[PDB]
Amino acid sequence: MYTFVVRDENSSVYAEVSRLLLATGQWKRLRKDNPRFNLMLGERNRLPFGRLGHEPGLVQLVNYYRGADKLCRKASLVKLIKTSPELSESCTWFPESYVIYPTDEREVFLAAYNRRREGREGNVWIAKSSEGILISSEASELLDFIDEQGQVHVIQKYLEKPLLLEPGHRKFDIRSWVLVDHLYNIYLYREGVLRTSSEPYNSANFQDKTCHLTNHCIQKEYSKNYGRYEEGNEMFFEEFNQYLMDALNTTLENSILLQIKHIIRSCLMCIEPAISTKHLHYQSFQLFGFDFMVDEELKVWLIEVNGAPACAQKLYAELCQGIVDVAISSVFPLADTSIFIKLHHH
Amino acid sequence: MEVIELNKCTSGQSFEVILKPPSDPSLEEIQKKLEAAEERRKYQEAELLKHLAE
Amino acid sequence: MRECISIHVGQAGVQIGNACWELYCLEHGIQPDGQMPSDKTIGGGDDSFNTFFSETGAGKHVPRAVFVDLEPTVIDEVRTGTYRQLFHPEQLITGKEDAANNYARGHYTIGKEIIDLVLDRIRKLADQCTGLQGFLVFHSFGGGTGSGFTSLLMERLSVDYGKKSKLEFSIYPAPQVSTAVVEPYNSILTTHTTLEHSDCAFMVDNEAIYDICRRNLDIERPTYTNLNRLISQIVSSITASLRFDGALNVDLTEFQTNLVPYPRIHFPLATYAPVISAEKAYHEQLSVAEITNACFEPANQMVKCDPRHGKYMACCLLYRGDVVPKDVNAAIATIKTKRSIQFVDWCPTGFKVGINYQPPTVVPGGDLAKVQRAVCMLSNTTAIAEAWARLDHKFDLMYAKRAFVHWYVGEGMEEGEFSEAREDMAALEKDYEEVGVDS
Amino acid sequence: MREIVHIQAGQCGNQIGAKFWEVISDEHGIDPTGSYHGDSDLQLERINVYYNEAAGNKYVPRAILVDLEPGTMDSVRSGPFGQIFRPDNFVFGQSGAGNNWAKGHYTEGAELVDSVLDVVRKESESCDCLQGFQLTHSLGGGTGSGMGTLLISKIREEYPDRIMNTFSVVPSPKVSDTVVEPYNATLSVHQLVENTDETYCIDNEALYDICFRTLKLTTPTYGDLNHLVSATMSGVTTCLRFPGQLNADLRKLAVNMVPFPRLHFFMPGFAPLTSRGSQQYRALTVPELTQQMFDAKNMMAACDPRHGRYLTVAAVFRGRMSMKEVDEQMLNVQNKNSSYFVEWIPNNVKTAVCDIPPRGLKMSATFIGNSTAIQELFKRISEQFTAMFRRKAFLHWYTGEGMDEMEFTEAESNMNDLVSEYQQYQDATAD
Ligand SMILES: CC(=O)O[C@H](C[C@H](C(C)C)[NH+](C)C(=O)[C@@H](NC(=O)[C@H]1CCCCN1C)C(C)C)C1NC(C(=O)N[C@@H](Cc2ccccc2)C[C@H](C)C(=O)O)=C(CCOCc2ccccc2)S1
Ligand SMILES: Nc1nc2c(ncn2[C@@H]2O[C@H](COP(=O)(O)OP(=O)(O)OP(=O)(O)O)[C@@H](O)[C@H]2O)c(=O)[nH]1
Ligand SMILES: Nc1ncnc2c1ncn2[C@@H]1O[C@H](COP(=O)(O)OP(=O)(O)CP(=O)(O)O)[C@@H](O)[C@H]1O
Ligand SMILES: Nc1nc2c(ncn2[C@@H]2O[C@H](COP(=O)(O)OP(=O)(O)O)[C@@H](O)[C@H]2O)c(=O)[nH]1
Ligand SMILES: [Ca+2]
Ligand SMILES: [Mg+2]
Ligand SMILES: [Mg+2]
Repeated sequence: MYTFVVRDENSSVYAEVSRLLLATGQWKRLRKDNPRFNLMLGERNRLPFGRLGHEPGLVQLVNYYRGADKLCRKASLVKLIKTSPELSESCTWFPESYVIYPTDEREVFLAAYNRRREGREGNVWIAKSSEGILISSEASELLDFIDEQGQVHVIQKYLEKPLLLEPGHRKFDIRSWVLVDHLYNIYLYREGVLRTSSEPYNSANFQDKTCHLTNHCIQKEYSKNYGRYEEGNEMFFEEFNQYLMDALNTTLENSILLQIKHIIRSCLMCIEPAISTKHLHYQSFQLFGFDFMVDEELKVWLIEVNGAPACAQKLYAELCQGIVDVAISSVFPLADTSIFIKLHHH
Repeated sequence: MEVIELNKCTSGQSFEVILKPPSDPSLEEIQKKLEAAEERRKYQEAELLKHLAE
Repeated sequence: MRECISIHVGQAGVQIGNACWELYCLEHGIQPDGQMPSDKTIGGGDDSFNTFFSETGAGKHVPRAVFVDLEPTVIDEVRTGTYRQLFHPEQLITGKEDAANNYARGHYTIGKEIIDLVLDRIRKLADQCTGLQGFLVFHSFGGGTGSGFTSLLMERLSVDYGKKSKLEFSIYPAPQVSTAVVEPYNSILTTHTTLEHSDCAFMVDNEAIYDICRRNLDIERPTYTNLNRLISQIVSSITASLRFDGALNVDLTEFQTNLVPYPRIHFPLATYAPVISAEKAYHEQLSVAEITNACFEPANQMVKCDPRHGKYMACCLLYRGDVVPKDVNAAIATIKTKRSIQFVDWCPTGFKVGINYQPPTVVPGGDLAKVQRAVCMLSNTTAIAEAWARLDHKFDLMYAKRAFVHWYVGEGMEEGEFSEAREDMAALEKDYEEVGVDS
Repeated sequence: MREIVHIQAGQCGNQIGAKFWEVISDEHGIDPTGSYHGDSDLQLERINVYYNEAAGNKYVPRAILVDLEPGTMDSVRSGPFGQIFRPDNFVFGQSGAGNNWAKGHYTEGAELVDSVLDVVRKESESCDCLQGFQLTHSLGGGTGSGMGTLLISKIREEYPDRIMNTFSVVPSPKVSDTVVEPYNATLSVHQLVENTDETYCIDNEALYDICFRTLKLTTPTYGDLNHLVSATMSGVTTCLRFPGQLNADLRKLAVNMVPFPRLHFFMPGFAPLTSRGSQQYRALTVPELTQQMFDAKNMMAACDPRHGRYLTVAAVFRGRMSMKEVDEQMLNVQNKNSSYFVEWIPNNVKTAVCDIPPRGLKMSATFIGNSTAIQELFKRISEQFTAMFRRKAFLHWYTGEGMDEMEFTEAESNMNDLVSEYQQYQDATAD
C-alpha cells in the first residue's frame, strides 16, 4: 500500500484527489506531520521542500514544483518575461507591464506612457495586487492609488480592443489547466472555460468594473445579468468552437489554441532548468491555471499563471482522475483515451 | 571571460576566472560553567542518597 | 612552511583519521614504518608535506596528529593497525568509559577528566612547530564524545591559541548508519557551542556518502570502511593545497578568506566527481567539461540540497590530474549558460581554480577506480541551510515532549542550554535566508 | 572492558538465570568446566563482559546466586553448568519467604542481604570498568520479589552511577494459583519504577499462551516457559556479548530505549518461537523474521502492540543473511505501520545484525519495544490488586511482618500513575 499526507485542507482540487486515491483502496492517508509518506499534497505557502526526499526506502513525490512562484507571482512574471533571454522582447504575447513599488522601474513606466500621449494611442493601463484592481487613462491616478495600497503592484497595458462575444458584446478570459509531471512532460487538459462578463463592454467608463473584470467572484456579486447567456458565466470549448465557426468562420484550435499551446510551452520550458526534479532526491508535479485574453484580431495574450488553481464544477471529476492517472500513478503504479494533450518539447 | 592571477609551478597551476562583478568566553567563564554543572550533579546525587537513607 | 595539527575526536573522527593518514602516506610515498625514500633531507626540512608530517633523526615521518576517544576499542586498532609504527604512543589518548551518545557526558562529566591531558599532548606537538598555522578537527555531530568533547576542546583551543585558525570535518548524522535516537540534540548542542570557535566547517552527510557508495560504487549495504575510503578522498582533495606545492589555499587563513565572507555562515558545500567502481572493467574516462558539470548535480554533493534554490557567496574548484586552464575556462563558460548559478549581489560571480597534476591516489584493494582527472568543488551556498532545517525540525519534535532530556539534565546540563542552542540555530537559519532569498 | 555483574534471586530468578548461563556459555564455546572449546574468536572478543578469567584460561560467570531457600541452589549445583559457578558466590538462607514480599524485603531477606552485598563488592572491586548489574527474579514470589527489589535499592546506594538492568517475570493466574501474587507484583513494580534503568517484562501469561496456542503444548512445564525466556535473554543481550555498533553497553541501550525516566518497561519479542528439543529444519526468510518478531503472538509480554504506540524499538537479527534485505524489511514494517510509531521521536527503530546465530536456529530475530501497550500488563496486575486490597484481603500476612496499609496505597497509586503516564504519551501528537 502507498501513503500520502494532506497539508492544504482548502485546496478543492486535491480534496477530490485525496477522495479518489483512498477510494482505489491501494492508498492510505497519514496524519499531516507523519514523515513516512510517498505523496505530499502540501500547504500553499512555506512548504518544507528542504525536508522532502530524506526518508530511506520511500520514493517521495509532492504536488508543487519548488521555484514555480517565479511564474505565478505577478511582479515575478513581469521580471521573468523581461530578464529571460528565452522569452526576451521576442515575446509578443504578454501585455506591456512594469513592476511599481509604493530596484524599481517606476521611472521607465512614465517614459513609455508619455510616448503614447503624444502618439494619441490608447493610454489606459491596469494596476493589479500580487476588487483591489484600478483601471484609469490618467497615470497620476494609478501611482497615487498604489502608494495608498502599500503593497507592490504591476502597471500592465489594458487590452483596450478585446474580442467580444455576440449576442451580448461581452469581454472574457480563458482558463487552461496544465499538468507538469515528474519527467517535466507538459500536459494541457483538452477542456478549458470562458469566464465571461454578463454586461456589454463599455469603452467610455472604466469605473464600472463588472464589464471590464471577468472574475467569477465579481460577476456573481456585482453582475446584473448573471447566468443569462451561459450557466455560472462559464462557456466551454464545444460551444466556443461552434461560435467561432458560425460567426468568424474559424476553429478554436486554429484561431487560439496554437497560441495558448506556444505560451504554456514558452513559460514552462524557460524555468525548467530552475525547478526541474529530474536528478533530485524527491520528485515534483504541479497543476497550473493559465489565464488568457483574446483581442479583436484573434491574437491570444497571457494575463497571469495561477500556482494553486481551482477547477470548474463540471470538470473536477475528469481532471482530478487525470492528475491521479498521469502525475501520481506514473510514480506509484497500481495492481492490474487521454484527457490531456502532451505539448511536445526537447 | 576574465582570467586573473595565474600562478604556475611544477605540481600544477592556479588562477581565478570572473564571469561578472558585484552590484569569546575566558578560561574562568568556562570553569564557572563546568563546575556549576558538577555542583548540579553532586546535589542530584546527595538528594538521592538522602532519599535512599530515608 | 606553516604546520597544521590534525585532531580526531570520537569513533567517527578516529576511523576517518586512519583513512586520511593511510591515503596521505600513499600520496607522499611514506611507508607504513614512516620511512620516505624520496625525502633527501633526513631529520627535518620545510617541504610542503612537512606541514602535516614531522621528521625524526632516524628518518621517520610522524603525523602532526592527536587521536582522542573516551573508549579504548577504536584507538586500540590504530595502536595495533598497519600504521602502528607511524605514531608515538603519546599521540593516541583514551579513557575507559565513553559518553554514551550524550553531549552532556562528552562536554561535562567525562570530558572534564581528560581535557587537561589532551591539551597537554596537543601542546607537545605545538612546541615542535616553527610557525603553527592552526588545527583540523575531525568528529561526529551524533556521538557523545564527537559532539560533547569537541565543543569543549574547541572552546579551550580558542583560549590557548587565540590567533590560530580552526577547521572542522563534521559527520552530519543519517539514520541508515546512526546508532542513537538523540543525535539531533547532540548535533544542535555542539553546532551552537562550536559556532564562535570554528573558522570554516566541512559538513559530510552520512546519507549523501551512503547513497553515492550504493549508486556509484554498486555497494549493496555500505560499511563505515566504504564511507571512510570515500570521505578520505574528499578530505585529501581539500588538504592537498596545504601538503603540495601550489598558490590557492596554501594556508588555513586562505580557506576563510576564499569561502567565508560572513563568520557564522562558514559551512561550505563539497561536491566530488567522478566516483567510479573499481569492479567496472571498462569505464569511459570523463572529460574536464563532464566532471566540472557533475559538481552542480545534487547526487555528487557531500550534503543533499538544491543550490538552485539559494545563492553563492564563493565558489572554489580543486582539480587533480590531466587538467589545463583552457579546458576549465571552456567547461565553466558552457556551464554558465546551461546551469542556474546565482551569486549574492555583493560577491563577484567568480571561480577560484587550483590544479594538481598528480591524479587522485586510491588505496589498493579499495572500491574507487583510478581516474585520469577528478575535481572537488567547495561552494559556500545558502542551500546547505536545508541540512540545519531538517536537523532543527527533528530537535523540535522531541524537545516539544522533552523526550530523552532527563539523560542530559542528569549529567548536570539545564533545559536552558537546549532552548539557548535552538534559538542560535533559529538565528543561523534566518541568517542563511537573509543572505539567500529575495521573497 | 565493560563488566556486567549478574544476580539471580529466588526459585524463578535462579532457574531462568541458570538457563541463561547454559545458553550463552554454549554460544561463547565454554563447557561446564569453564574451558573454551570454540572455533570463532568473536566468541572471546567480548567474553569479559559476563565472565571472569582465572588460572589456566578458565572462564567463571560473574554471577551471584541468592535465595532464602536451599532447595533451588542444590538443583543449580546438580545441573549441567552447576560446577562452572564460583562456590563462594552461592549465598542462601535456610527459611524461605513463603511467597511474602514483606518477608523478602524487610524481615527474612534483611538478614541475608549484607552477605550478598559482600559478594557484589568482591566482584565489583575486580572490574576494570563496571557498566552495571542485571537481576533475574519473579515479582509474584517472596525472595526474588521482595529481597531482589531490596538488593536493587542497596546496590544503587553503593553504585548510584551504574546501570540497573532486570529480567522481571510478571505473574499470571494461568501459571500460579498463589492468591497474594498481585500484592507482591504491585509492591515490586513500585520499586522497579524508581530504582531500575531497564526492565524486560517477561509475562507468564504470554509464555503460557505461546506454549499452549502457538507451540501446541496442551500441558506446558516451567521448562517449556523458560525455553522462551532463555532464547529471549540470549537475544536481548546479543549486542552486549559480541562486537557491534548499536546498543553495545547497558547505558547506550537506556539512552536509545528510555525517553522518560519512569517509562523503562520493555516488551521482549522472539522469532522463530520453538518447542524445547524440537528441531527447526526450514530456516526463516528475512521477511518472515521481520513480520513474526513484530506480531502480537511473538511477544513475551501479554500486550497487543496495535492497542498502543512504540516510543522506541531495538531489532536484533542473528545468523548469515543479506544486510540489504533486513534494512528493506525493517523500513517496510515502519513505512506500513507508521500509525504505531510516535511521530515526535524521529528514527526511533534501531537494527543490529550479528553473524553468529543461537543454538538450533540458522536465523533468528529478537525484538525490544518500549510500547505504551505495556499499560495492559500493569492494568491487569492493578485490577487483580484492587480486587483484594478493596476488602483488605490477605493483608495480615504483610502487617504481621511490620508493614502498613499506606505502603500498599502508595504502591497502587505509583502503578496507576505509571499507566496514565504511558496513556499520556500514547495520545500525544506532533502538535
Ligand atoms: C506438567 C507440570 O507439572 O507442569 C508444571 C507447570 C505448570 C504451569 C502451568 C506452567 N503447572 C504448575 C501445572 O500444570 C499445575 N497446574 C496448575 O497450577 C493449575 C491448576 C488448575 C488451576 C490453574 N493452575 C494454573 C499442575 C497441578 C502441576 C511444572 N513444571 C515443572 C517443571 O518445569 N519441571 C522441570 C524442572 C523445573 C522446575 C521448576 C522450575 C524450573 C525447572 C523438569 C523438566 C526439566 C521439565 O521442564 O519438564 C514443575 C516442577 C517439577 O518438575 C518435575 C516434573 C514433574 C511432573 C511433570 C513434569 C516435571 S511443576
Ligand atoms: N562516516 C562515518 N560516520 C561514522 C563513523 N563512526 C560513527 N559514525 C557516525 O557518527 C555517529 C556516532 O558517533 P561516534 O563517533 O560513533 O561516537 P563517539 O564520538 O565515539 O562518542 P560516544 O561513543 O557517544 O562517547 C553516528 O551518526 C554514526 O553514523 C565512521 O567511521 N564513519
Ligand atoms: N492587461 C489586461 N487587459 C485587459 N483586462 C485585463 C488585463 N489584465 C487583467 N484583466 C482582467 O482582469 C481580470 C482579473 O485579472 P487577474 O487575473 O490579474 O486578477 P486575479 O488574480 O484576482 C484572478 P486569478 O487569480 O484567477 O487570475 C481578468 O478577468 C481580466 O479580464
Ligand atoms: N516462567 C517461570 N516462572 C516461574 C518459575 N518459577 C516460579 N515462577 C513464577 O514466579 C512466581 C513465584 O515466584 P518464586 O520464584 O517461586 O518465588 P521465590 O522463589 O520466593 O522468589 C509464580 O508466579 C510462579 O509461577 C520459572 O522457573 N519460570
Ligand atoms: Ca624533509
Ligand atoms: Mg564512542
Ligand atoms: Mg519457592
